[PDB]
Amino acid sequence: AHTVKIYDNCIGCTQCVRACPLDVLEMVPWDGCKAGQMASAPRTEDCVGCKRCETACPTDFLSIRVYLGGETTRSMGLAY
Amino acid sequence: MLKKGSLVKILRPESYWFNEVGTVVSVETSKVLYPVLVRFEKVNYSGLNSTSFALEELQEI
Amino acid sequence: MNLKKYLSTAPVVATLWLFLTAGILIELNRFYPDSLFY
Amino acid sequence: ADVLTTCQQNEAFHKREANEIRQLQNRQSKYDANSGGYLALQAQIDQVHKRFDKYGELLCGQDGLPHLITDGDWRHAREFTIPAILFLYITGWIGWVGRSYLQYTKQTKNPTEQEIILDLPMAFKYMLSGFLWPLSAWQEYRSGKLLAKEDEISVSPR
Amino acid sequence: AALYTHHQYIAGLLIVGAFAHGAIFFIRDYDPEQNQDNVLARMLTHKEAIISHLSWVSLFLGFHTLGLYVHNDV
Amino acid sequence: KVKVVVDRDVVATSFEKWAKPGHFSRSLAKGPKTTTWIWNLHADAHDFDSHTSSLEEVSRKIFSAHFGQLAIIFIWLSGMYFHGARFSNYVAWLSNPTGIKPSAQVVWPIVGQQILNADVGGGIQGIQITSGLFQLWRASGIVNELQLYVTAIGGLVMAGLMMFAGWFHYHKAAPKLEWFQNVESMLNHHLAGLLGLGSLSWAGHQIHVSLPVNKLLDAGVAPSSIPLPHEFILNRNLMAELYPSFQQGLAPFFTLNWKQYSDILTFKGGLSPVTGGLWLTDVAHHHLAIAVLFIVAGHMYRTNWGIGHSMKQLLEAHKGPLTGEGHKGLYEVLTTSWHANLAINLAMLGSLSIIVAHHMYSMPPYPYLATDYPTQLSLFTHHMWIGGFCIVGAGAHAAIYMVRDYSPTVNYNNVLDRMIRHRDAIISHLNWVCIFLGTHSFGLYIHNDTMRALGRAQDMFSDTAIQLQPVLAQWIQQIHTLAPGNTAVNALATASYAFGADTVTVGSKIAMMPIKLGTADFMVHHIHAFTIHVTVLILLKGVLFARNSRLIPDKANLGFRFPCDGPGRGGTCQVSAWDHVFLGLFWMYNALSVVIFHFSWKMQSDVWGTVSSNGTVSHITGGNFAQSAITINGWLRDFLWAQASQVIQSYGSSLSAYGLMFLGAHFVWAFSLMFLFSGRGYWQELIESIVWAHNKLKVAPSIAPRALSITQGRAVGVAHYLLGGIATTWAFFLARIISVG
Amino acid sequence: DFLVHHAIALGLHTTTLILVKGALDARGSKLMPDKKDFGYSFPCDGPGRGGTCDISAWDAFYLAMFWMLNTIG
Amino acid sequence: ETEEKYAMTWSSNREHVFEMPTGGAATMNAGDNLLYLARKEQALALATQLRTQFKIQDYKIYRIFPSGEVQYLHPKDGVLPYLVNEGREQVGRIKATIGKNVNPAQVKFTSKATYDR
Ligand code: CLA
Ligand code: CLA
Ligand code: CLA
Ligand code: CLA
Ligand code: CLA
Ligand SMILES: CC1=C(/C=C/C(C)=C/C=C/C(C)=C\C=C\C=C(C)\C=C\C=C(C)\C=C\C2=C(C)C[C@@H](O)CC2(C)C)C(C)(C)C[C@H](O)C1
Ligand SMILES: CC1=C(/C=C/C(C)=C/C=C/C(C)=C/C=C/C=C(C)/C=C/C=C(C)/C=C/C2=C(C)CCCC2(C)C)C(C)(C)CCC1
Ligand SMILES: CC1=C(C/C=C(\C)CCC[C@H](C)CCC[C@H](C)CCCC(C)C)C(=O)c2ccccc2C1=O
Ligand code: SF4
Ligand code: SF4
Repeated sequence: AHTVKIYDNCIGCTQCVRACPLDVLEMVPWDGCKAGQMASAPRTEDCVGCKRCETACPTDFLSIRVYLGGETTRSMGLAY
Repeated sequence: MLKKGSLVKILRPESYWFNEVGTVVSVETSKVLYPVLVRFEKVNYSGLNSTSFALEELQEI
Repeated sequence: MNLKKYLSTAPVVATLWLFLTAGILIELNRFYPDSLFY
Repeated sequence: ADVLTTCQQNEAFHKREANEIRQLQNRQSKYDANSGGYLALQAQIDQVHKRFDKYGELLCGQDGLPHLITDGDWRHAREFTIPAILFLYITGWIGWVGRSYLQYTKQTKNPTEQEIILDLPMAFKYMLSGFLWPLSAWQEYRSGKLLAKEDEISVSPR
Repeated sequence: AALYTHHQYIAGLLIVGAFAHGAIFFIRDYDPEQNQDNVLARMLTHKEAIISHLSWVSLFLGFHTLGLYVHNDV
Repeated sequence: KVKVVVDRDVVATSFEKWAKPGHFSRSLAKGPKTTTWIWNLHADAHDFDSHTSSLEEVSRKIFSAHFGQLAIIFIWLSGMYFHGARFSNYVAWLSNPTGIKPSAQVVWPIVGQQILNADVGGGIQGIQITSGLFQLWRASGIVNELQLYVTAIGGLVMAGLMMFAGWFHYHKAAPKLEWFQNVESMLNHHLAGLLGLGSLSWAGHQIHVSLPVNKLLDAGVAPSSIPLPHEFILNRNLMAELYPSFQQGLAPFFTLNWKQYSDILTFKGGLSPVTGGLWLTDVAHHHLAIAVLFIVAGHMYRTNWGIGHSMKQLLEAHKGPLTGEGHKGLYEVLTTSWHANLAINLAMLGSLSIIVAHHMYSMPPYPYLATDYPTQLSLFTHHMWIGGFCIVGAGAHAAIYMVRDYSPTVNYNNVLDRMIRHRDAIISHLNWVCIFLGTHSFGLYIHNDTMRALGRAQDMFSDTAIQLQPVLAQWIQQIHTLAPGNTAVNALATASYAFGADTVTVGSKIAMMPIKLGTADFMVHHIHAFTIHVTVLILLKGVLFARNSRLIPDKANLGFRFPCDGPGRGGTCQVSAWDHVFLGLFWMYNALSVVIFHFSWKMQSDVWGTVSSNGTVSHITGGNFAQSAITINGWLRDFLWAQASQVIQSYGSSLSAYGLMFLGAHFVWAFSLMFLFSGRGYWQELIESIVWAHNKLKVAPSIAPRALSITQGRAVGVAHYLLGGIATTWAFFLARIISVG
Repeated sequence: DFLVHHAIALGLHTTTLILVKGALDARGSKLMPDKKDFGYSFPCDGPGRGGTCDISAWDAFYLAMFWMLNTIG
Repeated sequence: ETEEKYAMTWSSNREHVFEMPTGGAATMNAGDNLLYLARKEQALALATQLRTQFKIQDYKIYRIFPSGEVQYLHPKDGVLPYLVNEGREQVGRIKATIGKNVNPAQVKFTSKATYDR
């Protein structure tokens, strides 16, 4: 599976979660930023590693990071 | 002591603007991890010109 | 004034400057042909 | 030196002159004296003579072609040294006035707009001020205005 | 001809490999903390100076070598 | 129902927006922060349906832009006529068509480039032209420079009028959407008005000007001594001397005694033994027959008077039990999408350019074209390339339709929907056919190379070993040879001497003769079948999977043109429809390169050449095609290596520009590989170090330097690949054929 | 011999440029400041931040091979 | 069958024409709808379409295992993932920024990654 990590500079903009075509990510309550919420990656077993989440992340550098890992039927996006 | 308009030098190495001078837009009063929003003239590789920093990552220039 | 702003656009000034440059070099080679040294 | 001789005294060089005239005359033979074809080919024949006479003073290889010396020897200054100095004067001018204009644009309200839509009066001002660029550049260097400080330039993590 | 060509292609493969393992070294084995302010760390410190000057000499050689050949061809 | 409706003074004529680069785009109007903006400005300038959501505003830009294109074409044509008038040996060439080389470009004496002013004859020195303009102008009856000058001036006036009309129909009188959607009216006018009256009015020129001028030229009258065209119209006795039917006037036309015009309107077939061109009395009659067909055809579609067909009713009627709702929706598709129309129109115009290439070499329509081998080779090759580019474009716009304009509601169980619903069956079968064709076409060459290299000539696919006779093509040649007096009873000769019958010579040079098809011809035809099927695979796959695949289920949302959807799913580089077009271009280049090489070699080997007084044909490459063109080594050695001799030996001659362009084109081709093989990540990182050096000297630009986009890298790559590859062949071909032809 | 030696110098310097840039940017760049976390060889970092094809130090090896072959040529 | 399948259920008031993620026009029933899809991404791509075009919010995506197990996937908590919801525990958080990640040298011949603090 791929590894998806959320770093503390997340501003809780929700753009990564909206961008994810596999529903890997969700917004969770968090006091660390003014938005009152942080990206979370609970379903990385479904992550294809498309990095649409990183493309969407406005922080410099990225608050969400995708480390491509061991390939599976799911991660390779295979319908056979 | 940063406020809206203060000039700050960036100390965050992975920042597009490391060593550059930005302008403080706002300093968040509430206890947040990265409260200082800093704006730059140069856009980064995503075409954005602002991001939030901790006080330790800024030098008032 | 808008036409002058257009004529100040990168490609127009580049075209005109390189035309002028090319003209000078062409005309120097017309009048001083085969200059292999000073 | 047997490898290089003065082109004036080089038989291969004279042979090349003769060959180039002969080829032009072999073409000219198919035209009738007063014709444009004849006069055009005659013009080229006249310039062949003028060229080979001009290059006579150069050193020639055994190929009978002018070979340029670029080692700093003043006897060959006209071949490289003088053209080299002229090149650096012109391009130093281009670079200097370009830097001057670029520095002007960064003081304006929309610096990027002044890079794609030139302030022609300001461009002309800096372009006409390039003629003493080596002194201008020296004065900026001495005054600590030429170079940005290492502190102020963005770099990637090492 | 065979031997000159054979050995220059081997030499070429070897120097590309040398630099490949140089790059791999920097990712996998290089510890900045254990090389603080030494000659190796100082290379990374002015990498932009090194790359920009190699870019300059490459451009210079390319423009003038291609330039002179094309002058000669024309 | 069919009405003219325009909006007046819709756009003010102001330079304001000229001084605002990227005014047309909401994304670009704000101006540059990076160099990417400069490229984007140009990439997006004509993508009108990205600028605005209004189909009306898109339509009006298109109509006005079209006038811009015609204005430019008129400047170019005008140029060709003016260069003919002012800088050409055309007048001299008319008096010695076989001896003088056409020339209409003179270079200035500077840096020694006057070497390119070749000894072409006719009392000038200049570049030998291969456009066939002289043969066109001779067929048109042009005999003097005044006629060419006046055509050039006329061209500039048409260019001016096109510019006025483009300006006028955008700024002053812009037609409404409902004007443009009059497809029935448009087709009636374009069929009857453009093609019908074009052909009728041209037939008029031919009968009144071309025919009499060319009859006198072919008799050997001095072009200066020929009466000016208007004298044939004014003095009917002059015309009656040449074509006696002109005694009876127009009475035989209105009374249906049409056989009286047997002199001016013929069905001779074959070629003039004098000019090696089609009989102009055949061409005049062709154009009359076509004109009638088109004027009749353009009465098909209903406009304002009840009579005529609804194209909507026609499409919806063509419904069978195997194809669901059939052609339901396609009328809506083609009246609401410019891209859908551009897709069809490019496919057909491109395919037409290719048909023109084949018909024009084999039935040489212009006098002294057939034996001007440079022109024959140039015209075939040129029209092949234009055709290839247009067909790939059809793929691009078909796919743009699928991404931007396609709706499931319009295309519900219609032929388009049903195609998408078995795209897997379509692409799997076409994939298979490509592997079958590739193995059994290219494999025969590799088999042959292997057998010849192993000293096994008796084990080869060849005319002298294992024969692959194109028996169906051979059989069709026979039928076309037997046609005149038989299945074409009133035809005196074959449509083309390519099929059989006689060898036509003009002077000593072969105009046309039977093109015999053997094993080498069978093999190269299956290569063409192969390269076309693969190109179709790439472009069709692009269209049918433009909106989604099993890999990218939401591909339509990512758009027509996007680099990838990231390295996940194993890697999704070049999934976009745009990337299929990108790959399609290389295969089109591959396919057409082999077509024009097949043409060049076959014509030189087996057709073009000299016929002696004895009457023995000596071909340019002496029949080496049959035994050399059945191996790749034969193509490398007997074609590229042997025929490149002219271009590489061109230095110090008038053909030296071809030598230079041969190397220049190789350079540009190779340079392309830098863009195609690399990725912008490398380049953006390099630029960072270069930007550092500029920052150090306080000379870094405010418009931040960026590596080209991933897509632009590909666009630059394929553009330089094609420019380099095509220009290389151009220099090769022209140097070769101007020397040996 | 003068001209081709400058061709050889061009090839040595450019091949060196690619390989040295590869080595000195292997750990990270402004475009990918955490590149060392992805290792020597990886496809890219996706189409974000302008696009990142051939950003890995391995990709510099791949590009340098063309220049090495060209130069030895 | 041999591999995992995805069932997508939704309700519609009207018989909307929609685009299958496998290509081509379909008509959803004015009532309950059930599609079987090979990939979670196909189901979500259709769900995006249903939500954006037809304002259908009641879609449910399931994973069918070849064993016969049915796992409800989306929306996991009943609320869409981009709307912050109580009861969701953070997964994948790393403290500080990417800049604080260690060198591969420091983590060589260990289970740890550079981002493992
Ligand atoms: C004022 C403009 C200017 C100045 C002073 C410099 C200066 C420099 N460049 Mg840069 N460069 C420029 C423009 C400029 N450049 C532009 C427009 C480009 C994009 C093509 C580059 C691309 C570039 C690269 C890729 C590299 C350099 C490098 C360098 C450095 C080494 C010398 C060299 O290679 O120059 C020669 C530069 C070139 C051949 C590039 C083109 C130069 C253009 C044509 C000049 C444009 C002039 C401008 C339009 C004038 C307008 C002024 C007017 C409005 C008043 C030196 C700091 C090298 C370096 O980093 O060395 C350490 C290096 O590798 N430059
Ligand atoms: C013939 C093939 C070809 C050519 C000419 C180039 C040229 C270049 N490469 Mg590339 N490269 C190639 C193939 C080629 N490459 C291939 C197949 C690959 C593998 C993917 C690469 C991968 C590669 C990498 C990884 C790098 C290079 C770099 C370079 C630059 C090296 C320095 C130099 O020579 O500057 C002089 C420039 C040239 C010789 C280019 C041509 C300049 C022309 C002649 C000027 C034309 C002006 C003229 C007026 C015409 C204008 C046309 C008009 C339409 C506007 C140079 C731009 C390096 C670089 O950028 O260093 C700074 C670099 O890091 N290349
Ligand atoms: C004569 C004066 C004139 C003026 C002042 C205007 C003014 C305007 N036009 Mg109009 N228009 C005109 C004539 C004029 N037009 C003509 C003759 C036509 C028929 C082609 C049109 C058709 C037209 C269309 C379809 C549109 C406009 C639009 C506009 C607006 C934006 C234009 C812009 O940014 O262009 C600056 C662009 C150029 C200077 C490039 C022009 C390129 C020409 C046509 C072809 C170049 C030849 C060839 C390809 C060159 C190759 C060279 C080589 C180096 C490769 C602006 C209000 C646009 C708009 O959005 O209005 C609301 C719009 O969509 N115009
Ligand atoms: C007889 C009627 C007629 C004719 C001849 C044409 C001809 C043309 N139309 Mg069409 N058009 C017509 C009716 C006609 N249209 C009607 C009724 C509609 C609305 C239903 C349209 C809607 C339409 C659109 C939307 C477009 C066209 C376009 C075109 C051009 C296609 C490109 C081409 O083949 O250039 C061939 C070029 C020539 C033959 C040279 C120019 C010819 C000029 C325009 C005058 C021709 C007619 C005139 C009466 C001739 C007088 C003869 C003289 C001896 C007295 C072509 C000029 C396209 C275009 O390019 O527009 C600019 C385009 O986009 N037309
Ligand atoms: C010489 C260069 C070359 C070759 C051989 C190939 C081969 C192929 N391309 Mg590729 N292509 C190329 C260049 C090439 N391409 C380039 C430069 C590009 C970038 C533009 C592409 C981009 C591209 C695309 C986008 C597509 C292709 C496709 C194809 C396949 C076409 C179907 C086919 O004929 O398969 C059969 C194989 C051949 C004809 C090659 C040789 C066959 C030999 C002679 C016979 C069999 C030999 C035997 C089995 C060997 C046993 C020996 C072993 C035991 C040691 C074929 C595998 C298409 C495809 O996949 O179609 C289904 C496709 O869609 N190519
Ligand atoms: C001024 C200004 C500019 C500033 C550029 C500034 C910073 C340049 C920095 C240079 C660096 C720091 C070291 C330079 C090192 C100089 C080298 C080491 C040259 C050695 C000489 C050789 C060795 C010639 C030998 C020989 C000669 C003697 C005679 C020949 O015949 C034989 C050979 C064998 C060729 C710009 C860029 C903004 C543009 C603007 O436009 C003007
Ligand atoms: C002339 C002469 C002489 C002298 C000489 C000399 C002195 C030489 C030198 C030489 C040299 C001096 C050489 C050099 C070379 C080098 C090289 C070839 C390099 C390489 C490198 C690399 C590849 C690297 C890599 C890496 C990296 C990148 C980083 C990390 C680590 C490493 C290191 C691995 C004599 C007197 C004896 C004799 C006579 C003549
Ligand atoms: C070489 C290369 C580059 C580098 C090339 C770049 C950035 C383009 C070079 C820009 C040229 C030189 C034009 C810039 C000139 C300025 C407009 C200044 C003009 C000055 C006068 C002539 C007027 C990429 O960015 C790239 C991206 C993706 C895949 C492959 C590649 C690739 O192969
Ligand atoms: S896009 Fe980036 S900043 Fe926004 S919620 Fe996701 S990780 Fe946080
Ligand atoms: S290599 Fe380039 S095109 Fe391929 S997935 Fe990565 S970013 Fe996209």
